[PDB]
Amino acid sequence: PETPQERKEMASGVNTRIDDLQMVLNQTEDHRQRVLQAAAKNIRVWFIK
Amino acid sequence: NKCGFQLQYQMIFSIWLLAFSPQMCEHLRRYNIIPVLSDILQESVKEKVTRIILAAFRNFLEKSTERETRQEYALAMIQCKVLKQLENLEQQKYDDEDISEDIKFLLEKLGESVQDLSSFDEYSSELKSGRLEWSPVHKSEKFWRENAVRLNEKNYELLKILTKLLEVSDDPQVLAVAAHDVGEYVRHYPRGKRVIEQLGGKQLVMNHMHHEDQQVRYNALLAVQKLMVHN
Repeated sequence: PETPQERKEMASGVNTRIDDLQMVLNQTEDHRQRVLQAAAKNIRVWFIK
Repeated sequence: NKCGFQLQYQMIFSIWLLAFSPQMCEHLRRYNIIPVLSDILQESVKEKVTRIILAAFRNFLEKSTERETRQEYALAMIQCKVLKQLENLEQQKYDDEDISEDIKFLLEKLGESVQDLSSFDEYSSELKSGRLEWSPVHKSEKFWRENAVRLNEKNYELLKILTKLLEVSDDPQVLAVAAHDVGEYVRHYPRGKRVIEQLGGKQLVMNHMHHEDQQVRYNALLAVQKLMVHN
């Protein structure tokens, strides 16, 4: 930041953005877990087929 | 009523005769055989039946009397996933000319129909008509690359429709498609990040990933991933 007001601006912006990134990171990793288990539920039969 | 294989070939012969005629082709839409024929083709791998259904498909798309008639038939085809089957059959090779020449013709015409549905005017018109129901424009990546800027037209009226539907759509399909298209806009047009933040699509999709329908949740997660493709 350039001034203390810009520090407040950038601090709020980074707080919001890192919170959003943490939210979507948790969500995307849980999504990988979900889709990977969805595939694994039948993949062995997929392999043999 | 699940009649026998030879009988299937015979009745597809009859519908292929009807499709040969322009006016009889126009008449038979009152039944719409294509939803039945598309899936029954999955079992009827036999050359006889597969050939005759391909010929009937060509006859539909050839002798359809109007551009709207061709669009109706082709829409039935694509929404019942005939295009991927035509690509698979094109990879396949057969005894005589007709099967492969018809598959090639059908690929040509289905591709033309897909481009037409991918028209920017069609995208705007489906947004106006509420038809956010997986028309090929939605998944045609080339269209998105070419026309993502078109969502800025009329002062972002397309995005405004999408973001109003994100809180007005009773249909989960429409809601999910709205969230997904909002995400695709950010994916394909970098400045759209702040436009979506302004319109609330950011918040709307990041919330609707907790929507009551898992399909809407999934599409909203895809859209939020688009928004988070980078900073």
